[PDB]
Amino acid sequence: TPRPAHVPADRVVELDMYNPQGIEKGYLEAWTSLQTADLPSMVWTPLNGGHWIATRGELIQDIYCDPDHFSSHVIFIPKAAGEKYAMVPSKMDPPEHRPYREVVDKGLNLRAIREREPAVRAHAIALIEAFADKGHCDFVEEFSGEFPIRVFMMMADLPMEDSPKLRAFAAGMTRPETPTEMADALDRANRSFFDYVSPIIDARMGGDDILTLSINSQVNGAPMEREKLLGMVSLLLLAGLDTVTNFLNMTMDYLGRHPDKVRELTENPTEIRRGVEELFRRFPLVAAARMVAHDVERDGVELKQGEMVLLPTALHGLDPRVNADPWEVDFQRKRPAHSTFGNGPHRCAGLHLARLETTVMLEEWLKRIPTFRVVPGTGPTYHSGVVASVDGVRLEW
Ligand code: HEM
Repeated sequence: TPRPAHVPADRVVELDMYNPQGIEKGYLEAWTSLQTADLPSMVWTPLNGGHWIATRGELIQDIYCDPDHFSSHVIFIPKAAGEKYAMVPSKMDPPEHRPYREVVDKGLNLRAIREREPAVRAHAIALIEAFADKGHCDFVEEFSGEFPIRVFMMMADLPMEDSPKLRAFAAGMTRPETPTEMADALDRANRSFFDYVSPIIDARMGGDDILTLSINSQVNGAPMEREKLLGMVSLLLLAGLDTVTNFLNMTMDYLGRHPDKVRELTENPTEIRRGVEELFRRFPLVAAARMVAHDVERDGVELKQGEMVLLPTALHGLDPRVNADPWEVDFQRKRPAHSTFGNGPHRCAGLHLARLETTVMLEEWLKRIPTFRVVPGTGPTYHSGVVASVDGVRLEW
């Protein structure tokens, strides 16, 4: 197989990150296939312009916490997919990353998410009781595709029905359509909503929100640049609307096929909050990438500057080398080491909102629907990429 000289032959697998083999059997089961086999902790693929793939769990944590040799200047695959139009501070490296994260953390820290807790759970309550009487529901189109969106719009703009039609912008950045066309499709997918957020940063540059608190924030005694200010507000809409609607689908479907696990939470309701990150360990969906900065040797192979390394976070929480029996959900597990929210300086700034949205879901779904099941003979349709999409969850009770 055509490949550079510094990569061996036993470390080569044909794997498209946007369409892996066995994706129809499960996004989690498809990516864990590289662990059940006998492959080193680091593997390489010729698809999408060629890039490395970290497979072992403890190696993914080591790459995230090493920004000196793994730069964030390129986070998407293929290599030249997210150029010119860059998101902030996802595509930044320290010490440049430090001041711009303080802007996103100004409104997304724990205290700011906690002051909205009674309002967030109000959405879950008003959304569940609209179908709790009918005994069934299309969970993807009556909650998971509504509850997280309505929460973030209440914090930001309230465009009603016109942003959910535009929420496909995030679908264009994590599942575009040859590396040349992937970049050109992501190019227009990035600028079409880069122009949509432009009339929002200027009309809100005075005062009085969650995006306004970020635009009016200063950096070293001066506001942010239009390219670096539009990229920050655009990143908040991306992860805030796409990386959470997909998590609720694959979790409630798992709980619908495990009548004992849901009974464990109904008996002890305090185990929900105390075991929230156990769901994040079992169900990770993000697969971020990094560009190697300097020539480094990790896992017995040398990585040359300019290459891309993929970090599928699904191979950290589901790694049997770190978590004993990674398939079973142990709410009482002591040390559930995961990388669902990433690691290092690029930690999920909205992990507390994710932890709060999932707790107010389970606490209000089980208080009204204790027993529930998935519709028999049905299942989701899994689509991979930078952020796993997945669709098709139907519940009965
Ligand atoms: C709900 C489940 C979510 C998951 C599983 C998730 C996952 C991730 C992951 C894996 C990263 C690391 C990216 C990288 O290393 O390049 C990340 C970064 C980030 N996420 Fe999320 N995300 C979620 C929701 C959110 C929400 C609701 C927000 C709200 C704005 C958000 C804001 C961010 C930001 C700002 C970063 C970049 C942090 C930095 O550059 O230092 N995320 N997320």
